[PDB]
Parts: sequence; C-alpha cells; structure tokens
Amino acid sequence: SLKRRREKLAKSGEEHGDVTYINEKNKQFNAKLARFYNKYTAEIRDSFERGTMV
Amino acid sequence: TKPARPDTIDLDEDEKEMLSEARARLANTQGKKAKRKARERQQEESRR
Amino acid sequence: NKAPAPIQISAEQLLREAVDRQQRFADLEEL
Amino acid sequence: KRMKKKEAHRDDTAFRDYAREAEKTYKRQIRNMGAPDLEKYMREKLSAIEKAAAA
Amino acid sequence: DVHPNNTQLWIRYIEAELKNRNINHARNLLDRAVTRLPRVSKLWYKYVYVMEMLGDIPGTRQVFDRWMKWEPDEDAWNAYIKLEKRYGEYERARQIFA
Amino acid sequence: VKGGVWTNIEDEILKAAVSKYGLNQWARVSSLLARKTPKQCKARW
Amino acid sequence: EIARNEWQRAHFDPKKQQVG
RNA sequence: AGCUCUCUUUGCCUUUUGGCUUAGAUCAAGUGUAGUA
Repeated sequence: SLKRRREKLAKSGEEHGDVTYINEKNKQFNAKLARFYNKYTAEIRDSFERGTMV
Repeated sequence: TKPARPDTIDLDEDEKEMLSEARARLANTQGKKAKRKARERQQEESRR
Repeated sequence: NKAPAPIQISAEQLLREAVDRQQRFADLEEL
Repeated sequence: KRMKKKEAHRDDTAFRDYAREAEKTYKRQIRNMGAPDLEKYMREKLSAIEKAAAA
Repeated sequence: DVHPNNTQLWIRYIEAELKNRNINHARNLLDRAVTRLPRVSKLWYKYVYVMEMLGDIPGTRQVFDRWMKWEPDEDAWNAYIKLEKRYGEYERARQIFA
Repeated sequence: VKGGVWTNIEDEILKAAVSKYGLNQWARVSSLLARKTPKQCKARW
Repeated sequence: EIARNEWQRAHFDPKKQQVG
C-alpha cells in the first residue's frame, strides 16, 4: 500500500501537458474534469486550439 | 471589434505593473480568516 | 521600438508564473 | 486453460462490486500459500487420533 | 458504536489486532464481524484466510460450515471445496457438493 | 483614459481573468485591467 | 493477551519509534 | 511454465470545490515637469 501510494504521488508529480491549474488540488480536480469531460468537450477544445469556428 | 494591437520590444511600465498584478491576483486562493488561521498556527508552533 | 515582440504573451504564461509564485523527546514529561 | 484464465483475469480487471474483489484477493492469497504441508497435517491427524482414542 | 456496519472499520480493527499478535482477541473480533454482517463475503473470506494461515484446519472447516449455513454464493462453496481438496479429504468434499 | 483600443496584453489578461473567474463576474476582470470598464471587457469578450 | 499487552504498555520505550 | 528487474497498459479517486438571499449587496480617479547656460 505504501509503495502504491508513493508511485501514484510520483506519477502525479509530473508536469507533462498544458498547465491550467494553480494548486495541487486544482491540478487533481482539473485532471478529473478532463477524465470526465473530454468525450463531451473535445470539440470545444478544438475550437479553442484553432482560434476560430465553434 | 477590431482585432488587436501588437506588442513592443520595450514594454511600458503600465503593462509591467498590470501583468505583475495579474500574476499576484491569479494565484490568490484563501480569505482573511484562512490566512489568519495559518499565520496563527505558525505563531503557535513557534511559541510552543 | 514599436515592432511586435517575437515571444507573444499568452494566458497560460500568466498561469505559469501564477503557479510558481504560490521529533525526539529528552524525557518522559514532554513525552 | 492458462489462456482462458488469463483472459478471464483481463476481463475481470474493472471494478464490478466488493464480493468479486473479495474472491479475487482470497484466490490470490490461497495461491500465495504455496503447496500445503500435507505431511504436517498427517502428523496432527495422527496425534489427534491418538489423543481421541485415549479419550 | 458510531459506525456499526462499516466493513472497512471492522477489517482495519481485525488487522490491527492481528499485527500485534493478539490472536484470540482478533478471533473474537472476527466472530463479532461475521455475526453483525453475515452477508459481507469479505469478512468471511478474511476469517477463513486467517484461520488457515494459523494452521487450524478444523477451525477453518467449522467457519466454512457456518458460512455454508448462511447459504452464500457459489464462490464460497468453490472455496470450501478447494480447501477440502487441498488437504486430501475428497469424501467430505462430496458432501459439500451434495 | 477609460476606453481606447484593445492591446494583446489586455486581451490575454482578459482571457486569464475569464479563466480564473468566469463570465458572470466582470468587475473583477476589469479590476485586473486598468483602462477598461466591466462593460467594455464584456463587450470585448 | 491482556497481561501481555499490559506488559508491553509498561515497557514501551520512545527510542526506536522515531525511525519508521 | 514460474520467480524477480525495468517499462507499458488496464482498473484506480486514493485530499481529489460545507449551504442559503436582492448574480447577498456595492466599487473611475491625486499629481506628473523642464525658454534661456
């Protein structure tokens, strides 16, 4: 259990990707928001990436 | 409705202070009571 | 020097500097 | 049998409920027993037979 | 007293009793736990696993007999048959199949 | 002066404050800025 | 076990508890 | 085939936004110069 906790914290300590958060709990909440809302909001993310059409 | 104004190499002081204030306010999370409680916990640990 | 800057500031830049700017006992009595 | 058991292991990775995980951990712990000490159980069976016949 | 039917609290308290080598306390605790929650197979599985780890094969058998009195799912019957098949004992496994 | 043409720095601070605050709070977003009203920031958005 | 726990309570030493 | 090492994958939520009302209610700001040496 301690080894799994340490490994999860170490894998959560990596800054791979775009940053949006400001705190650690903010980072975890934004990761959860991703894990639920990509399949409904990927089109909006595309619209934000392009800087044009909805 | 107009698109934008391009930046300069030599920024004026107003953009510098506005960006600094935006950085300072973009990270604030706690209120007065939470900050006071954290400071009082630090002071209590120091006194102990 | 009013030419456009090569490194244009974005909002995630503001987020990046927003993130970065956030016992033994001698005796049994104190135990 | 090995391939179908590993396929069942892969199909059972997702959390269904708690009794399924209980059975999984019990099977894992019984596997981590190793082989039982059958010779030992032979000795306590004979010893208990001896004392029960004396009783 | 605050959380009577919490299985996690029961599991952690039996574990905390076991890791300090209080065997009889923890066996009383497991009896209380399977009395309070007879339909949680996690507690029964821990109870048979603990009394198989400590030797004590007739004790594991009588715990399995109580569990079979409660008429559990097929997994517990298969576990009981595997217990009796591991230590020889095939005819008693035949009554378990009956 | 309250108003004027919009710069890229003001636009990015507007986007960052929208990120941190939302669309139903324009007074805070204008308080990050210096030369723009809450209504002007809302119109620019 | 009650007596053994009483003995372990009466002989506890906070010296090796500091290391995990 | 099994045991171990590292890596990947799946599962994983592991601390992963205590309420209510009239979006509770409001909310521009000092100044900022320099004929002649």
